[PDB]
Amino acid sequence: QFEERHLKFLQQLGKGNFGSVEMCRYDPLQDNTGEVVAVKKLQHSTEEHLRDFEREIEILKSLQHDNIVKYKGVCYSAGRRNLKLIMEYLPYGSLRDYLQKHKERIDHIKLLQYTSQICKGMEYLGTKRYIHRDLATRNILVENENRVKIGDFGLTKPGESPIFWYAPESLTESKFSVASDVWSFGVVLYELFTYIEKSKSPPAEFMRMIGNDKQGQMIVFHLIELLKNNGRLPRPDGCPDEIYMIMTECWNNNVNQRPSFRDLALRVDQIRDNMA
Ligand SMILES: CCN1CCN(Cc2cc(NC(=O)c3ccc(C)c(-c4ccc5nc(NC(=O)C6CC6)cn5n4)c3)cc(C(F)(F)F)c2)CC1
Repeated sequence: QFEERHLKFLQQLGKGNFGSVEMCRYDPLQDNTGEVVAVKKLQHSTEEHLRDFEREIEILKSLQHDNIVKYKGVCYSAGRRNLKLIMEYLPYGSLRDYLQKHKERIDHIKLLQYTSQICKGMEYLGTKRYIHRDLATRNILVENENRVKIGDFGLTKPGESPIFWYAPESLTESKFSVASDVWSFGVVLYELFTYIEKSKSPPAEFMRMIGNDKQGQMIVFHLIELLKNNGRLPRPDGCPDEIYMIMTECWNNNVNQRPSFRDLALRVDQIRDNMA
């Protein structure tokens, strides 16, 4: 399906300790044309890393939805002793970067369109019995101004910490579930309505609440205590009360009282209609 001979480098994208992503062109006709694809390869093919990568490939093979990253195939390099994953290329990259770079193209109607699409992708993942764990705007990708897709870059395996998206029972008991994905979705909705403004990100806000001085595990201890006793990210400037209410309801310490993704999609779509 994808012969290393015809996979031509175009551009270096992300890199981390676990994997790296490149833009490539697949040119089987050798005519300097072909489809542009995004290619992931492993930095170090240990037994565990290759097992993880193979599981990533099997997960992606099973997922087909308009708001989930689109799998294309695999390609073997180094005389078939290395493995690379081929995906559909999305020009605008992460939603976190798109929001910072293209504020001129974004208003509240647009934010709610993206919110709806994220909810629908999460509904789909639940039907596959898949728990995402890593929902955050850094892991949502932008195809164009009208279409976002959930992914999970996973190139590395306080400002950089994923803990600021995690539900309290994930922090205290390592319990990840659909309901903790709903908690993290609430943080995504917060991120959207901050426009990724500097100083207002979840890590920056939580660190201001706990004390910017704190380091190491002390951050975790204070974050758990804060969340367990109703400490929450504040309402973003300009964000409607009804949208903050959705965030608040996702951030319920009572796991079973969080809304479902089907509930959230219906609510967001009904609101979107009314502002449109
Ligand atoms: C604990 C670690 N676990 C391992 C297993 N994992 C499972 C998982 C793995 C993913 N893998 C991706 O999402 C992925 C993988 C590889 C690539 C190349 C891409 C990708 C695709 C399109 C694309 N367009 C661009 N454009 C740009 O960079 C523009 C210049 C800015 C970059 N890319 N990069 C996405 C998605 C899901 C999910 F969410 F779908 F269920 C789940 C989870 C973690």
